[PDB]
Amino acid sequence: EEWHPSTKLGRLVKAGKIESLYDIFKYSLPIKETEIIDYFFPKSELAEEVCNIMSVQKQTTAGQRTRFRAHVIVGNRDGFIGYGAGVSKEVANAIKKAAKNARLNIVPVRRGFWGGKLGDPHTVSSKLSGKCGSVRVRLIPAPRGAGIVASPTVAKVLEFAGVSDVFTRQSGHSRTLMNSVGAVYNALKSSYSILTPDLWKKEQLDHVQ
Amino acid sequence: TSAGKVRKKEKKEKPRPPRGRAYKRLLYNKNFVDDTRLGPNNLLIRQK
Amino acid sequence: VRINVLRDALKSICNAQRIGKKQVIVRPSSKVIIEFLQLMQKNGYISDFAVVDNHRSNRIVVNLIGRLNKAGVISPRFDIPANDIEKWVVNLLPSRLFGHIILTTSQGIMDHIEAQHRQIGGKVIGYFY
Amino acid sequence: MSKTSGLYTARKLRTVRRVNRWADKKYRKAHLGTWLKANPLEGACMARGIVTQKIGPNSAVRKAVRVQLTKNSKKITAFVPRDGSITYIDNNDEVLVAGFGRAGRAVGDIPGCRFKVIKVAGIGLLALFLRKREKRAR
Amino acid sequence: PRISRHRNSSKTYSTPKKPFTKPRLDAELKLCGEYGLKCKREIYRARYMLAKIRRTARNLLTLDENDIKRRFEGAALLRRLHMLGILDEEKDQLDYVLGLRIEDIFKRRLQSVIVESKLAKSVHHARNMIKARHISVGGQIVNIPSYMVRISNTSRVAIADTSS
RNA sequence: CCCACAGCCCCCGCCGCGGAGCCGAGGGCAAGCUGGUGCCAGCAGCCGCGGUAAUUCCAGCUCGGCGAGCGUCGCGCGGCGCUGCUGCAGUUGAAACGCCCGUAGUUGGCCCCCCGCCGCCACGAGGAAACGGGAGCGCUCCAGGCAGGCCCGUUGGAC
RNA sequence: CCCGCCGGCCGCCCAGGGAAACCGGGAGGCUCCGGGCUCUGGGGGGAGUAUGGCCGCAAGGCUGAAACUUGAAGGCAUUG
Ligand SMILES: [Mg+2]
Ligand SMILES: [Mg+2]
Ligand SMILES: [Mg+2]
Ligand SMILES: [Mg+2]
Ligand SMILES: [Mg+2]
Repeated sequence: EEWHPSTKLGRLVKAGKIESLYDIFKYSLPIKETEIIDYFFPKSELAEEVCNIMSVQKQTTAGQRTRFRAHVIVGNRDGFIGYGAGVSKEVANAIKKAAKNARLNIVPVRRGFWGGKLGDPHTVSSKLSGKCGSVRVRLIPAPRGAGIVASPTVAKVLEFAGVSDVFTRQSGHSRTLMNSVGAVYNALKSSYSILTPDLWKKEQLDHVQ
Repeated sequence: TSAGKVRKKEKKEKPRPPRGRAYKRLLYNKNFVDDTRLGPNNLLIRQK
Repeated sequence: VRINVLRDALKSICNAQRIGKKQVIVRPSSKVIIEFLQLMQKNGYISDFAVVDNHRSNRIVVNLIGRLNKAGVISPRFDIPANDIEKWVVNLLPSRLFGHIILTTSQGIMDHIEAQHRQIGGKVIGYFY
Repeated sequence: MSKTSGLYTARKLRTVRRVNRWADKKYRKAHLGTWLKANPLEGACMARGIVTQKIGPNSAVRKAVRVQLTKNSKKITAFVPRDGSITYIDNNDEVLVAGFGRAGRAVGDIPGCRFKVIKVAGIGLLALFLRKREKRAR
Repeated sequence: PRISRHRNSSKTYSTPKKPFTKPRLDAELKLCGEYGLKCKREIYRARYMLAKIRRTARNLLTLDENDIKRRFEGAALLRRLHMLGILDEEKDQLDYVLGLRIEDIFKRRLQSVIVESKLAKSVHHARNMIKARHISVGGQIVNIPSYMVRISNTSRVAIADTSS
């Protein structure tokens, strides 16, 4: 029936004490309930997409046991992206699990300018690199109007994250879709962890929360 | 035995589809303005 | 044998900064090292340092503040035409807004921004950001 | 490192690349000359010869013919693509023979076939297959 | 030899590297329908011109503002854009050029300028009348649908005096 | 009107033919229903189809791409960071000489503020255009060319 | 006896790295990819074969192709 918070953060979100998701991310608080985001994302601002569905088998005494692994990404096209996977005996159940996991884990994306500054940010802040398996990715900021120079799979992730200009290079076995998606996800995740001369400002900490 | 052993319905004499841009205009209304499931049996069942 | 002192110094600096230390010791001092450190200090990356005279390749001590992200050198010092700097900036630096490239010119050691200002070229030494 | 990097080392790098670029199979094939002398077509897109004998995990007999190139006098084997096209080919007849998709290597399940028939007696084989042209002159 | 050998010539369009792409096909068909494009070569031509402008703007922007060549070429490019009506009058900084889109190029075609004036019912009707030489620019009649009008010539477009 | 003469373009009168093909529909790669044949005939650049529903052969219907053009064969560049200066790899996938000495070759710590020479950077002189870039110009547009109106920078063909 | 320094031979191991097994006195400091020098390799066979050259009493060693053929051969690890 009604959603009953099972966590302290969940109860606080049930109340109006927390007003934005950046107030959660800035303290590295984990998210364990799908409601903690949908309450912050009620409208259909976000969007879900199925990337790849693969079947995996386990040999046994009499025949093989088959199952499906699924990958799903979600984003609002405004500095928010998520990626998850799920496995189950049924394709639909695997899709639901993957969607839930993608919703659960999410990170903000920092965006910047190429050379000139004017209007809202349109490309990644700087060069971002990611790694997963044998796959490495490079994201280089591009001028306005340059579009997204990337493969169809990576381009979908960039569009969901909300980036309109970027140059990409892929190395390794890129035909392994999950590893490429993970590499780009990690590169995007690293964005809010690189120190720049603009962030050198020394701010005193606040006791509240 | 004879080669080409493996090797007739009256042609549907219908007005030719328009040529040039008018053909392009046809598809625009075909996929959006006009109700479509592209190519399944049920769609072909309806058109008969 | 020892060849590039600056490379050793920069590698030691980055190694110390990685594990959040506060002071490093570099063994063979030299003028180029001192100018490199002066530029780094002027741009606000490594605070202050001191040189200890022993009559034999003086040592040097630097104090860090956890701002430096990466430093390195280009061993075969290539020549950079005054109009061929943006290619190297794109290839080497994370962005065109922040980061520095060090060149040695007939006018002395200077940042690539200054060289662009005076429309001159020279040889490349290193880079940091 | 594992590569020479001194400021006065252009000659060594040049000779290293010169020596080591010969290890690539494609580059050798293209710039060694043995392939040029061995290829019956002698670098041409297609050649002209004369028919001399009609012959034959998938188990499907294929129809082909033996050809003797006019300009070179050597013997090769060519394959007749379409269905029932062997009848259009008669013993001791002039044909135009081209290559397959792959330059040199065999295509498909056909063993040792690298040439294709495209024109017979001055009329396109595919055109004859669709009845566009006719062989009543022969 | 013949003097005709020294005449120049060049292509005017670029083909996509990946032909089959569903979003691209949808967008191209959409644009063709709105602007009544005869075929897909016009889109390639527009992309070519846009790429040329963008490359010029990039090369100029890579330099310092107080560079004589930068001032010269930027002034020339901005004057051309303003005269052709692709860029708005109030914009004078080189940055605004890089955000341009082919729709802006298309909107200055003769069919579009006569349709926005209410002189034609639709783009297709506009093309049909243009082919039948019933329109005039200034004192001259133009029968090329792709003819591009200039801002100072927009108000001088009318119906051909001799047209029936 | 033009033209050495004839065309052609363009202009003025009368009468008035509106004609689309080439490839494909299992995947790469956008596009699906009946009838034949039965590992035969055939398709298939690669994976593969065909031994009684053949989503792949042969035909009809329908559909997709480009379009006055489409397809096939060979070569070059790209793809390819699979020739790697930028920028590969060398424990086990291909690959560190059995070890030492050693010439040619390549590379060589730190130090003197102001002189000479070599490299280096910047500027300049001198030296064909055409091509390429690029300022200006409405050959009806365009590919193009160096023009045009009038009261023309000495009109211009700058660099 | 225990507290150290230099040199050498070993074991376990946080980071970090890697396809992983594993290394961590490096196989780390590297797509955020430039310390110096030398050697080797470019899908699997044909083949370390043929023909030449040098060496050796010989057995043999060093150097070392092409035509043609083929769609995979291999590494580490998981379930049976
Ligand atoms: Mg082995
Ligand atoms: Mg090995
Ligand atoms: Mg490297
Ligand atoms: Mg390799
Ligand atoms: Mg080999």
